[PDB]
Amino acid sequence: GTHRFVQKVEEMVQNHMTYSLQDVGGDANWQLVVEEGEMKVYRREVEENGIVLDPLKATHAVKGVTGHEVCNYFWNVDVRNDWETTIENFHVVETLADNAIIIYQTHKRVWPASQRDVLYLSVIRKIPALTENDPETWIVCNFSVDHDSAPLNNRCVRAKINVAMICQTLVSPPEGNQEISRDNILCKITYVANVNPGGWAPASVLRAVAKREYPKFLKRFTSYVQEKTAGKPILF
Ligand SMILES: CCCCCCCCCCCCCCC(=O)N[C@@H](CO)C[C@@H](O)c1ccccc1
Repeated sequence: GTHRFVQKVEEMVQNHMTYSLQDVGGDANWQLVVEEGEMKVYRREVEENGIVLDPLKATHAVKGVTGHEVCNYFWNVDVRNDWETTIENFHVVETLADNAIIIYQTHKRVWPASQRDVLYLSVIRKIPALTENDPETWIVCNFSVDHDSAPLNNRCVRAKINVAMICQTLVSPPEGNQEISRDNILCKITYVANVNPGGWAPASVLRAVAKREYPKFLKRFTSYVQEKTAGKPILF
């Protein structure tokens, strides 16, 4: 694209493709904090200046949906209020391109602390596969940016985020005369969130809230995509 954030977008996407896809199950810096079905949520305990920064990584596998579909739903602001439960208000600050926008939103007070807001560029991209034997990758990157129309608030502490939802479709076509159905596709998801709360709060509580809220979102959101796509032609 030609918008002013193209280089930053490419950098963020590249960093996610190399660092975020790395296997974390046998990485002792990480702890498996939540497991349920195909869902696993891991976190790395990190603080700077007493502020909790814990990188979060979740993996999931969702039957019957494609990575394109999952990423479309996650990115599309027109369905945001259908699945998101942690937001108070949001609006689009600017539209940069057909696949890239800047969003301002305030969050419900889930932490024992002041309300947080956030101002982020949200971009959906396809990373082509090197071979037809591999899956294409779809990724939505949400990362903080500044904008003149959304300066610091008087009432809210400005959090900073670097989040990616990265998805690949696996297909297992049926053995004979049948056409591929949704019974034959599975979406592998890696979701990474690095959130800087923008000020101090008790780590024990922030960690409990993350352990509760991320798996709640992932189940609700993935269920939503399953419901909304059920019975429709497959969007690879
Ligand atoms: C950033 C403000 C922090 C206040 C909220 C505390 C963390 C609560 C856990 C929320 C988990 C659900 C995340 C769904 C999620 O990814 N939400 C999208 C769409 O609203 C924006 C996003 O990429 C984001 C991620 C993490 C935190 C905030 C926003």
